[PDB]
Amino acid sequence: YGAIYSVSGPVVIAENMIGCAMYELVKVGHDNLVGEVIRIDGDKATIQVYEETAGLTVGDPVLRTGKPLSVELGPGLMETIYDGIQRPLKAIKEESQSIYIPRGIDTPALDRTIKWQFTPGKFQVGDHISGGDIYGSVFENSLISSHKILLPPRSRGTITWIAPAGEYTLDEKILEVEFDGKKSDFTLYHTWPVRVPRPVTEKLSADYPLLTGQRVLDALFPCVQGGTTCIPGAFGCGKTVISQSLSKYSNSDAIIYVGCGERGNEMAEVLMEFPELYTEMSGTKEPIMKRTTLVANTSNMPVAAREASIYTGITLAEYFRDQGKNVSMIADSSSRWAEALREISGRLGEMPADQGFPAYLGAKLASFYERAGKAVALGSPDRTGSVSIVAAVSPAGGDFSDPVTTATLGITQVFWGLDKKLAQRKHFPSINTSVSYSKYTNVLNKFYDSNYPEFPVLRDRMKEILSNAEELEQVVQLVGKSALSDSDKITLDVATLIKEDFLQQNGYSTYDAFCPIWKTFDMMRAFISYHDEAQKAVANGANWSKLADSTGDVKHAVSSSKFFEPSRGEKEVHGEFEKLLSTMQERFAESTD
Amino acid sequence: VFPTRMTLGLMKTKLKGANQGYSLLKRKSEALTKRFRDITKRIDD
Amino acid sequence: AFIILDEVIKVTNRRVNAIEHVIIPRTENTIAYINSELDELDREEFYRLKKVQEKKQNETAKL
Amino acid sequence: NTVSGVNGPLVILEKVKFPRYNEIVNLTLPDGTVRQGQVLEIRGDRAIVQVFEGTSGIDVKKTTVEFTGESLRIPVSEDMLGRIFDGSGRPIDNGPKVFAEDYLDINGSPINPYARIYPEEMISTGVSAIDTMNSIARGQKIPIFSASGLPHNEIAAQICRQAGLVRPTKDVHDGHEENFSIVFAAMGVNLETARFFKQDFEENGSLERTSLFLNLANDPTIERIITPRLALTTAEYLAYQTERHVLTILTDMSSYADALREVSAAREEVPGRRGYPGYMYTDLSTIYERAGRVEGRNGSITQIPILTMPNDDITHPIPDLTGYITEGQIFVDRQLHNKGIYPPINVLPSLSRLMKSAIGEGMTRKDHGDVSNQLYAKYAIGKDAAAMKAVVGEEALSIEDKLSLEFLEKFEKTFITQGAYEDRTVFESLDQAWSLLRIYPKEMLNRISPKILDEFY
Amino acid sequence: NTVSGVNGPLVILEKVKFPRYNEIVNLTLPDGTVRQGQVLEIRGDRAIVQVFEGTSGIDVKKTTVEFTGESLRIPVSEDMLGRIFDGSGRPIDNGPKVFAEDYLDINGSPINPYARIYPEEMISTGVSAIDTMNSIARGQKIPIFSASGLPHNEIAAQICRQAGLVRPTKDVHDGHEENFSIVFAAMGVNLETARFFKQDFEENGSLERTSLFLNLANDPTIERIITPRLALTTAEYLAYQTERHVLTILTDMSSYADALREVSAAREEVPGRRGYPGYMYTDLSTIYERAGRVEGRNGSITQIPILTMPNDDITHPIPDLTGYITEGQIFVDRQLHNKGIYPPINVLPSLSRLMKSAIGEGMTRKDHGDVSNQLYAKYAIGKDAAAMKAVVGEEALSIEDKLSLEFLEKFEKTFITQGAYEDRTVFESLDQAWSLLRIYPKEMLNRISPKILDEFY
Amino acid sequence: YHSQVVGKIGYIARCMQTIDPENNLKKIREDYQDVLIWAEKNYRFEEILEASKSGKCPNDLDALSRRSLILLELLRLVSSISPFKMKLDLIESQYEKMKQHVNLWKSDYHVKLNQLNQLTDYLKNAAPTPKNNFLRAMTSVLQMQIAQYGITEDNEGINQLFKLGLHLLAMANEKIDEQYHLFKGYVKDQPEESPFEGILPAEDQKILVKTMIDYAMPKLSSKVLQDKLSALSSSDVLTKTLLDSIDRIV
Repeated sequence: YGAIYSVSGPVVIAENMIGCAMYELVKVGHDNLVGEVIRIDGDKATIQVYEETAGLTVGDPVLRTGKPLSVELGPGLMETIYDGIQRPLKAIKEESQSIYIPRGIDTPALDRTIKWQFTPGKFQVGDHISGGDIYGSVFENSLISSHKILLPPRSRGTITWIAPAGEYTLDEKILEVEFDGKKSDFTLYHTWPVRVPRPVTEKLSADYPLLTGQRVLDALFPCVQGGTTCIPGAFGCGKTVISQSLSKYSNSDAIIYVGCGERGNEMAEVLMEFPELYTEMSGTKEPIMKRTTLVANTSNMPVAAREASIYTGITLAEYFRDQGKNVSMIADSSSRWAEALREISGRLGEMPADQGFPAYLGAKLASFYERAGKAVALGSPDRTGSVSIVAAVSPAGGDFSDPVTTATLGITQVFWGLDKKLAQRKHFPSINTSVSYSKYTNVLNKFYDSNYPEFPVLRDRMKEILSNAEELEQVVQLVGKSALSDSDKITLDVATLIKEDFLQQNGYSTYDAFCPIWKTFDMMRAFISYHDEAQKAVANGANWSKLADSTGDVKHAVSSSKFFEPSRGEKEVHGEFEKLLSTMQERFAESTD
Repeated sequence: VFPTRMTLGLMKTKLKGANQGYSLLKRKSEALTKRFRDITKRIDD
Repeated sequence: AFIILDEVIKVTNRRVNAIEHVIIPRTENTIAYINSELDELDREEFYRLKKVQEKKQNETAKL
Repeated sequence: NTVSGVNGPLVILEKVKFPRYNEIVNLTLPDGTVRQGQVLEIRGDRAIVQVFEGTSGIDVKKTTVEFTGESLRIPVSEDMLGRIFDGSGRPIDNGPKVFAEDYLDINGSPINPYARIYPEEMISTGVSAIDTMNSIARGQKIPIFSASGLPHNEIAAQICRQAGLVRPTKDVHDGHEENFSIVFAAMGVNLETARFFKQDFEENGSLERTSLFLNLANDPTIERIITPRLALTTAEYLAYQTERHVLTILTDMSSYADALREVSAAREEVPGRRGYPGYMYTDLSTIYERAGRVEGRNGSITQIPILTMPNDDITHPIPDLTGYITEGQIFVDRQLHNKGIYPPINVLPSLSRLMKSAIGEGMTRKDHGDVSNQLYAKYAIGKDAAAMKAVVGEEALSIEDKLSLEFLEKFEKTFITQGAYEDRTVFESLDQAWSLLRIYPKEMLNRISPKILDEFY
Repeated sequence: NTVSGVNGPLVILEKVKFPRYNEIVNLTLPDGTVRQGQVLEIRGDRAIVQVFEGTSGIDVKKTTVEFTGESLRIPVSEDMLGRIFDGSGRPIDNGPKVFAEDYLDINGSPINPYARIYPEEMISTGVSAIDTMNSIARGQKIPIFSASGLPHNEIAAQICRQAGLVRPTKDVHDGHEENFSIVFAAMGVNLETARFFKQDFEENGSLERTSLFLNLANDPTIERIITPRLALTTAEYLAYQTERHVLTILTDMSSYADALREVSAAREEVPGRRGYPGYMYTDLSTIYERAGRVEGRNGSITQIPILTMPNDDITHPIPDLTGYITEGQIFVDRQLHNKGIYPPINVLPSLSRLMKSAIGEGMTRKDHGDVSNQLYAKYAIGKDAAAMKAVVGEEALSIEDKLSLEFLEKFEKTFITQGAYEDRTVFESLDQAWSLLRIYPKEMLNRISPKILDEFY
Repeated sequence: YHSQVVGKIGYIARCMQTIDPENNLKKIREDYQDVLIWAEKNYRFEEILEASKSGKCPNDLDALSRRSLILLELLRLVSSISPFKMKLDLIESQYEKMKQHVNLWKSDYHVKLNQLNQLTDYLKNAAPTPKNNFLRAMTSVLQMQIAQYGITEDNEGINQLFKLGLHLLAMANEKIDEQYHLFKGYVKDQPEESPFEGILPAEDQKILVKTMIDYAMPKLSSKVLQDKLSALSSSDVLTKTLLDSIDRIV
């Protein structure tokens, strides 16, 4: 049909292509390389391939398969690491002899030899079905069995053939649906476009909090399951430890890890670190690997797999949210996907309008944030689902004037700070109290009123003391240390212990596997009660050295209380929080008198 | 030798902090001279 | 106390005069120089991009 | 009927030259989904148009083309309140249609109604510091300058939700003697913020007086940039045809600037400095040209644009170009929002160039002009006393720096502090500022008259 | 077949697309001299090929072309170590040939020898400050960043000779579990620096076990970028075939980026940011793709790129683009070389995120990564106290500014002070670094645990 | 659009027919007569889709999702209380209380039934162990008290049994001392003498008493104490007097 008109770099153009869509995938050349036509110009279509072509000539045959290019949806996604184009690297590692994306080889995303136990639902022959309806269930792992096999979206009809319970493969038919005549057969695997988002019934408000394990991140801004949050980068300051520790520290039912522009060592270390580590759900036989989905895309691979990796991760997160389970999506970094889109625009020949980046990168980057969120699950069962969008931003230019961070900062709803001077001082993960925003704190305050949490009241005073501590440190360092009140010294002293206990993480605390809300909310009450007791004692008449010497073991115990676990005394509160409330009155009474 | 892309953001805050410190040092020097004149006259008397 | 205030007033006036005299012009010139270099680089990039888009406009006009 | 190709957000289709510029077109694909769009350019058997729903997924030699024969226009009517719409004039509630009675253009000015009257008859919208120190009136515009460190979308939703409740208390004071309406425009917002702002505006009881326009971040830039034209034409048609005071809120300007900067990727036009286009003054002047006092002023068309800076730099033409056309500017500090105050607006850098013309006799307070200058001088003296208090110390601080420092801390949590569901007028804000200003003596108050100062101490 | 045109240094020939992309072509000129070239880009009825032997001698219609029918591949063998080669694989003395026994691609995509494993074997480069603060393992692509106005080639050759000289003491410590190999790649380097690096490699005892590639500035741009793919392919084929730790030095990266930027100025391509090509990240990612541990847990290929800052800033497209793909960084300082510290390397802006994975018990210390956090904050506090002491004066410093200023002068002149041929172990660098930290009390350090700090304090 | 409304009407009619198979709940089926009327008549799917697209049937996805969530919560609460049976008036009172709620998907009543179904779902696939037996008895007592008291009235025993089931489920497989101490402490603080007669099997009480006698038997060293502990482990009831006598003997 088509002929190779030009081949330059990793993208190949094919002329004489009439009747093809903007998402249909076809094989370019005689090697049968995987690719998809993203754009077209006249009679010649520009198809980006997911493999580095180095032995393909111009004039080879290009035959489109007649359908869009996407990934398969079914059982077998967990406990495996794939690429950005839905290709299993485990079978390609032993078969192809290469752990990266090969060239000239084809491998399916779902193996036809793995069998699973399928069970039918309460439906029978004669009942109507729709897109996303619960047709059956399949046990994918030994920890969670909520992997319900659903139909694809935009489908409808009646169940004419119903299969019984038993063990079958993904290629065997188990159900058949036809509305107007025989449409087609159904199987365990389903087809869905990666570039097209999964539809939903209706949107829901974000009111369920999600704890990632970071006390400074959850203390600085309220993290919820279903919101949008960004992570600032500095070209490497310990951002991969926050993504791997945030993914391993998370206790969600689903885990979506997709590397866009990583080097490849962090993906192999994060993949190998998942089987040796244990989760907080009492897992076994690789619980960290079986509970999360691994998508490995590196910078040495093609830009088509790196650009389609976010679409495959958003489609897998949309399928996991449509299944009836809450999943947390971790992506790092968006600067490699925007640089891959700018490399595809510069290689294709499109004129950019973002100071070197493509003009369509803003709509594509802003459209990816709108797909994630919490809402009702699509289908007749009406299940509850959620999807947390956590995408770390990287530098692609200036410090804050980059187009990826500027375009991504508008579409996001939660923003966290990052100290550039504190990041180089070995104090990661650091945050900025002046640069931060969150819109789910008002809706989360209503459920927090029913849960009786005091996180935002201590977080506002900690943000005010941390904001005044930078002005007091800058005014003290600029004007000179010659005179000052006890309120600024007590605020800097409380900000030093709060910045040491909350700022120091990922190698500065003994207990960092799990962080409860009662320990984080009760932990700020000791520092806020010590700062308010020192300010109330200094306001009512007292010396600074008499109050600082009057504190004594309370300041060292409050700073060393972060190393202790919350499993002492009770199941959610430690004994140091209860003893600190009684010792705070004696220390405040002894410091004032 | 400075950065060409996104380099004015640190220089704006550094110039604002230097202007605020110069204003605070000017006010402290004005109050120090204002107390120093009456301290000089009271020291003379 | 008079000798202490007279000793501190010269250091405060000299530090305020030296910092206020030497503070503004270096970053004030460097910010305009970096902004002018960034604007000249952006105009040089757009001027090279317009000539590349001009051939694509005439090539796409034939289809 | 024959799509040539697609490059970026604009699709290049091959059709006849019979369709006019900005005409609606229906693209029929082979999947079973019909999408409408607007023709961006018409030529001699060649044109590039932007689709409203999607930009890819159509065939090159299998799709169909059809022309509706009508220009891009939204039907303006009085029943637009109490419903949710989209950026292209389509309701998303799944209910009744628009049912408008007049044809108003959305890509241009229908009649361009702009009276030559001065700004007067100022009305409040729910902001004590914004309506007090830099209060604007019908005919004048005042933009809000923010950054990436505060909920500017929640501040615009709270400012739009706070409007409409001051009309009953202001009606007794001769400040509003007609129906009041609000114009809500959302561009680049999420479903959680639009549903939370719609539930918050419906919980207070202001959903029946304002219009809801929700634009997603996964749509084309032509719908996001053409979304404020329906709100401006609806506010001008409701203000001119109904003789009622309507307030227009457009958020955010950063999404419209990024959508305008993303456009023009396949044309002869090139962007200016900083990556943005060089025609942003005509784009802001086109949206500013459909707001203000109409000929025969009975109502008012107020434009309050909310702009959020993505980097907080002053080297961009977004805040300078938007602030240069208007008269005044409002700034928001991240340190005030980090403490817990809502809204965290600062009155020190913010100033109004037409504050004396907006205030008068019979529609505003008499001492509001001197109270704003005394509160601004007490806030600047409180900031200077608070900055000098750290260097001077606690035992060596002056009485004026401590008295102004207490008035700055008390005024920062009393005057600027407001409720999310509470509506405070300018009369209650002046009485609240009089209590904070009552701590100073009568000899230290010289920015007001002696009769107004003796009567209101 | 025939030369259609010539734009700059590239020659555009007009002929049918019989040969594949990247295949070697034969060009015959009517002067009695034949030249070989490779098609960098394939097109319909035209091809862009760059001649390796010179750039002069093209004809309009008096030349002929011949297709080889084979793709561009370099034959790698186990006997190529100990020979002198060029950027295209030809000798400059007419001695040893290729002698290849296996077929390898020029990009490394068809092999993919990177096994699923992180770097564990810590390779000591002979520097206590370099291996202490930003120590990398075998397989890490962290290059050494330099700047203009300093001899970065002598420090890179001294660190390369110090790594091979420090490898024998680290072999017994379990730091290296295989042989040591050196890869010398030249691109735009002088003959004196190449002869000095070859004299350092021959003095280190790696002349008979390493490969030498010579590329000058007067040669073609395709040969300089083609030489690092052949050197990385030979080092990856030897490290994967023999299970030996091979170290490849790719200098200079600015000439390779300047060749790719010069190759985009002769065609019709859209330029990226800073006036550079948009496909430089894809070409730079192919050279960095050949790196990591080999399959078997016994071999690995290490790449150390030498990038010189032309403008003295890390915000450039060449240093920022190559630094964005690589992990970590090590920047040199001209003030350290001007002061007398050899080698001058700064520790304030240099930080690696994989130092904990490369480090481990049994080949290093446990508190080495913990001491670098307090040493980085003490080094930044010493620079802030040094700038505040010179800027404001000696009457505005605090008590921590004197200890930080003395710790910055003692640490800057004690840890970074060493010779050019004396090996430095990790235990001696940690013992000498722990003595410089003892200048303040135990209540001023918070970047380390008290249990591990009390055991080694 | 119309396929989700037709599938939601068919699943709502199937859930309504599966909720009450005797036709004894006229209040629950009375509110769903508009959707069950089109499902109780033999009609084609194209007629229901064309009738729903023409405004002749229910086509609100939000109202059908809320009513399908309330009916799915009532059917999930009635199905999660097996093998016990709830009252007929209690299902109509819980349906009327759930219908008048402002947010049924955000309250704790859906999370209590989700955790109660997740406890039996996790305990059904799990092997027989002491924590699975204590969690099965606590899930049976929580199912009997939840079926007897409904989900519209608060109770300290349901929250304490749900917190003990979540704490026992969150524990690992090497915490039998904390599961036995939590089961003995929660069983000792109960007001009833033995909450296993008529709700649990006869072998489960002897297996639990034999598990507690076997757990406390390894700490004794006398022959009389091992004989009394071995003789007290042959009872088919888990009373507090056996645990107090076993604790006093040890």
